[PDB]
Amino acid sequence: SGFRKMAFPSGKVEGCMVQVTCGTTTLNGLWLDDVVYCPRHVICTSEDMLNPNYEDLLIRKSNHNFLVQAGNVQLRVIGHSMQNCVLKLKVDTANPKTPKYKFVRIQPGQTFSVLACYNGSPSGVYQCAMRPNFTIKGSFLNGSCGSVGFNIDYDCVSFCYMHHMELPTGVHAGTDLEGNFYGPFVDRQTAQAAGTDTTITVNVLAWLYAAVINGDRWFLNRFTTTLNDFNLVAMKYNYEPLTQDHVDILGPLSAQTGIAVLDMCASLKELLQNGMNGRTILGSALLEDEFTPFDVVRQCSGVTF
Amino acid sequence: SGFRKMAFPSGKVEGCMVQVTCGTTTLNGLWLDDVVYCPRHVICTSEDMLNPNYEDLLIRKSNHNFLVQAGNVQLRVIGHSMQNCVLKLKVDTANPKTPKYKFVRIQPGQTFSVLACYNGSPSGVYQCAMRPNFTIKGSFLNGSCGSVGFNIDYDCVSFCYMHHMELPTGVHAGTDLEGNFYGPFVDRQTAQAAGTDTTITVNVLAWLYAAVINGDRWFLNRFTTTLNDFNLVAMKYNYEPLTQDHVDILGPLSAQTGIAVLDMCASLKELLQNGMNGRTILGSALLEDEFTPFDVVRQCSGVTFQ
Ligand SMILES: CC(C)(C)c1ccc(N(C(=O)c2c[nH]cn2)[C@@H](C(=O)NC2CCCCC2)c2cccnc2)cc1
Ligand SMILES: [Cl-]
Ligand code: NA
Ligand code: NA
Repeated sequence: SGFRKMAFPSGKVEGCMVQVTCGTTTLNGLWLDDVVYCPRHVICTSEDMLNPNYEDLLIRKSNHNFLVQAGNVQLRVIGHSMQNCVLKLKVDTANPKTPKYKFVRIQPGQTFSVLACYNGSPSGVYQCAMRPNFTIKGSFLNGSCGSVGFNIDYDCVSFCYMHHMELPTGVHAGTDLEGNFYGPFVDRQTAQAAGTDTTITVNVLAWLYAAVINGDRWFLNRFTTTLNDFNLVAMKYNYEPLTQDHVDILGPLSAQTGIAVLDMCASLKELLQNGMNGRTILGSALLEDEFTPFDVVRQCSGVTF
Repeated sequence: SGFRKMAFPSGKVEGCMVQVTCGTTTLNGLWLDDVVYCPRHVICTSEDMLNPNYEDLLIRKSNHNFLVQAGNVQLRVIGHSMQNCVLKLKVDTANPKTPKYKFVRIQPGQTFSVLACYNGSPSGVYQCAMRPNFTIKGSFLNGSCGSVGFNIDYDCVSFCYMHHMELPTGVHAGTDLEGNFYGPFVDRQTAQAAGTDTTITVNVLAWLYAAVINGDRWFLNRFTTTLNDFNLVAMKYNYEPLTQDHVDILGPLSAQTGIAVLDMCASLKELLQNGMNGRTILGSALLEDEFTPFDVVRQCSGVTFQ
């Protein structure tokens, strides 16, 4: 028993982190087979970053403009190209620690583990979710660009996030590993801002199920509701609409606990309307929305990799 | 910016996890050099749960009564010995993935990363603290015994916890890697229960300093406090006493932010009195106590957002 914010074991990813230097800029890269992936803004000076022409800045660059360091070994760069906002550096050595992997683009509301790195060296691991406004509430300092986010299925690492920038509210934006940004953001020093965010309803319901499984039942009541009525409450409180697909996904937890989703929705409706009355749920005074239904089942069942 | 429960990268520990089987019982072991460490209760049967004599149970075992599996490889046990509540199995192969490591016994309030494992396979990593009542509030299912807690400051793995059992309230008890339990717990099915827990005051203060470093000051006030008056108030909310050692430990964070330690104590007294009036601190609506002063310095910028 117990319930904790839990990350995937990070070993398979640690063995892929390297340091990439171009001029005076050092950041992190991801070394898979004979290619290193990193943010393309590594090629920019501060001057360039105000209005970069990435097409022109890269053609100016050649293989010898890049230094790649794997622990204490220099990797020789033998080719370079760009895919969207990701720079790809071909190196002369395949990473012998390359795991089975895929590049996957995730949806808002989905969670992943982040391996925060500095100068190519892993520093910490934490769990976070892609927010509805396509930012992540990370923990990142200068030099963290190129840190990655991932999930694991058995032996296969699914890379879903590469870190590029911090927004003025202190939240973070990045790309998938094909270099496509999450959210309406660009890799240039210009006025940018997180949009207003919403709460991930299906995840809050999943966490309420986790609380019931762990013995926290005070918020349960005799009432049920409908999707239409509940979604009018959700809109009022800036919660994401609940769809029939969300209800289906929660089906397992509904069967295990005896609380139909619309039964639990009736609890959540009451918690939104009335508050928590000084009580906590799984040790939180807020309604937690960065556990997916899968995360709850995994943690309540002990799935291993 | 940001502030997260942040674990250490777990790879160096993943390479040490193995499965140990004795009879019908399977749990996790830690393979370092040519020794596998695991809870000695792996040798207990169903009728041994209440009053096992581990000396008598162990003398009946041969080396080949222990099955150790490292991924797909069976390791051969060539000796065994018991140290306090840990079993040490000598195997015929040194672990080629053994990191630089040490064993350390921690004090209440200290934090560490936990690599939760089942059948020798890692499942997840999270951060924990040793509570003042010598329990940890973990996430552990059946078969998690032998999972370990650790820190990795400066490329050396300091192992500080091995998981042994769950108490009635759902919190967890275990040993250091010399097999000495944290707290008064014993490896017996006994009516044993965690004591009343308390809040780790020095950690709450560290986390308030983290909030100031990351740019928030709304909870400060114009007052100060003596150390004794602070403790007299805080203990009425079931907070641990703050010692001069704790005041000294907070010096560097006090220096980085310009907020005297006893002035931050005055802020905490007022937060206990008032609540947060609908606000949050670093994303939380409660006062967080599982970040140490060292943890805050590890994770936060060395430059305050003034
Ligand atoms: C023999 C002894 C010392 C009484 C014992 C027995 C079982 C286990 N537990 C194993 O899961 C387990 C043991 N061997 C393989 N798995 C579990 C456990 O503590 N239940 C307790 C139930 C109440 C009475 C005391 C034991 C466990 C569950 C979840 C997380 N952590 C551990 C621990 C200790
Ligand atoms: Cl300590
Ligand atoms: Na590849
Ligand atoms: Na209900």
